[PDB]
Amino acid sequence: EIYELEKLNYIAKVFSKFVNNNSTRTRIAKLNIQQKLILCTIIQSLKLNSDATIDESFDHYIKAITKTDTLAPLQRNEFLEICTILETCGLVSIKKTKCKGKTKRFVDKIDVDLDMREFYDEMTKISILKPFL
Amino acid sequence: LDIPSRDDDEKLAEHVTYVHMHNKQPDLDFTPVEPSKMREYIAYAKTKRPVMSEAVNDYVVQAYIRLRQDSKREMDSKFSFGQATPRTLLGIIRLSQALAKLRLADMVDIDDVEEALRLVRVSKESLYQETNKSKEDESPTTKIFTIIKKMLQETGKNTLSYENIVKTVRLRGFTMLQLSNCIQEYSYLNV
Amino acid sequence: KSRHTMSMAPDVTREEFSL
Amino acid sequence: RLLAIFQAIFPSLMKANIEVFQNLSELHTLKLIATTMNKNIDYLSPKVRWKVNVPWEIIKEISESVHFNISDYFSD
Amino acid sequence: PKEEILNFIRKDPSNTKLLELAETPDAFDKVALILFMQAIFAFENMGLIKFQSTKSYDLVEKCVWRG
Amino acid sequence: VTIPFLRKYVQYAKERVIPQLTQEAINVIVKNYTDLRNDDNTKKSPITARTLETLIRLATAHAKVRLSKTVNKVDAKVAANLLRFALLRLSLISGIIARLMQTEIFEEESYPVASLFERINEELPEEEKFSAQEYLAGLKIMSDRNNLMVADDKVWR
Amino acid sequence: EPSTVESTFQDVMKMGAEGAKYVLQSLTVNSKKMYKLLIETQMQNRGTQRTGVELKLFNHLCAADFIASNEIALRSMLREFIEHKMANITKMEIIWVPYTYAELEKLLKTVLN
Repeated sequence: EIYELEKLNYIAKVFSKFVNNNSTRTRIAKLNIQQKLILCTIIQSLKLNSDATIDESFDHYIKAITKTDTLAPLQRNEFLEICTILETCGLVSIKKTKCKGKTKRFVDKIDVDLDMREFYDEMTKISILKPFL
Repeated sequence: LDIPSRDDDEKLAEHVTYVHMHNKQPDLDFTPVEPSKMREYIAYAKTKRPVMSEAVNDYVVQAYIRLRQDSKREMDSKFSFGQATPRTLLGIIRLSQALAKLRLADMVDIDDVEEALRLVRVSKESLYQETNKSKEDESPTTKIFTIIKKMLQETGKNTLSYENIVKTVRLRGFTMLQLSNCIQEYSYLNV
Repeated sequence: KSRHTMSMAPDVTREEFSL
Repeated sequence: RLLAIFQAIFPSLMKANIEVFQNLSELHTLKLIATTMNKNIDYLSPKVRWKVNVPWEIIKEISESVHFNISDYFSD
Repeated sequence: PKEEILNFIRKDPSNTKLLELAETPDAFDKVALILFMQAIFAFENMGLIKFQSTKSYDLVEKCVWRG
Repeated sequence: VTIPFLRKYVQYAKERVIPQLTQEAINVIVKNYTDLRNDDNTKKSPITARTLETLIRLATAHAKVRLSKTVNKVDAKVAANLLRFALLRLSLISGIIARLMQTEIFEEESYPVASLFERINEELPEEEKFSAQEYLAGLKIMSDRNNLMVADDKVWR
Repeated sequence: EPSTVESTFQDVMKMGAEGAKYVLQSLTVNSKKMYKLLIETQMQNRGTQRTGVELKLFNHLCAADFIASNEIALRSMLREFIEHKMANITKMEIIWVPYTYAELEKLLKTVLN
């Protein structure tokens, strides 16, 4: 019915589409350049495999983007909205995990599913983000 | 830290065995000095007492400052050499003075103290990786972008009329077609 | 502290065991 | 452990344990040695701890009246 | 006694499945584990042994002592 | 079997003949020691370059015991074994097709038969690419094992 | 007496390796093959943790023989074992089967091959 709409070719295409956006549709999932930037920032914070909080990754974003002067960094609430977008497509998951500091404390531990190799393609094509790899 | 490599255990071992063959480590291009007359020249140098040059001071000073600041942001970090002291500065000066002795000259060179700095830093980062990288070579449009970023540091506007930008681009030498292409890309990139 | 753990045991099916 | 120290300091003389546990249940009804755990499953052997709920003066009293001395076992 | 364990298992030829069990070459330690896991089984409701840390059962404690 | 007389044998050598060194034994022992410091590292790392010094000493005394004016390569073999005593097809090409599927040179799971040819002869393997029908049979194994499929012959899904 | 009825209500560890033994008996051929590769590379070196494999080389293998397309699908077709606790993982990135060398090679010779 796609063949109809255009008035087994396209089935490999639709498989590469629906199964894993990582193939090509991740670029759609991270359409905005700030989305890709924040995603690579998460990947950078992954070097500190700790509670990838809003705060941890946010401060990491702040420092790494003061370093790489691509753009004035986003607001706290802005970073919240961006990561929520990233979660809507599901490319990166979050979980309100419990820490025991004061009471049962519920902070966003996130986990990214992407790999730097699947970042190799999707970043080396955009030489503007590459200043941050 | 002796990284167990292959070319070392090749060359070093070969050349020790070559010492067993030829009792002189000096190869085809080498001037080994017998320790007696070596000592003679060394003492002669020791009898010189050169003077500190006035120009290098600032540089020297600045070096210290650098060697200071990093140290703070490296205290708890990996290379835990903690809080380089004024004695480090004084030792650098002394090393420069001794190299000037090796020059047998009474004025320390900027290359002299630079070599001293090279000695003091080669002592560092000799722990792990021992490598770096470079990314900023290409810059065919990113350079324009950084110029724009300095301009934004000045005022910070995403205007729709570019007249100082095009002037500074022409001063930079980059053409106007590439500039307009990049402007297209960044407007589409939403900046 | 190499203790004999019940993992390293000859397991017996429920049928053989029951019978 | 209670049974251990008991059989220790009872003045081989006694090994029967019917009156012993009888009076143990008596105690636990008097809330002198209560259980941190629940009130119904204590009498199994699951995780269950027992603790005295009598202060030290009544201990002095019981010791002197029974003529056994206790100042020994406490040493500091 | 493995010799008596084979004396006793094959002492019942009348059963088929028990006979086929009787020729298993590693039957000694198997039946050992069987008898053990019946005995430690029936010796918990009797109070002697305690299955310390159920879901672990790697060690246990002997509650009673003679004394 | 003379036990004591050997003493007059020993000193004799150390004053009569000396196997200073031989370049072939060098070529042997240096690579031998590279294997040593590359292979047995995980044990205790006794790989200290000092050991190689002994690997000379030892062997060089051996040929003195041998009285041989030269340090034989098999003398070096005896040395390194004394030390060891003291110390103690379609798969790979499928992997290459895998790392070429890593990139988007196929742009797909599909790939032109032209890409097939470009990636059988132009690559490392020379003549390891079988006869036409034979490498097609290899590809058919890879199909029946669910590694590469066939459709729209000019490409292959 | 052997406490017949009383043996019934109570239960011990025999009453896991054999737990997964039936699971693998009901799976897909791709899962069968990937667990076959896992069990080879984890039984090569009781199946101890030293004998396992790293997920880097494991992905390298399951991509060389053309089984796994990437890491996400790999970990997906792995968690079906994990989501029933059918293989162990510690850290190297060791995925080690806590099931005995004997029982593992038994899986090989009986149910896998």
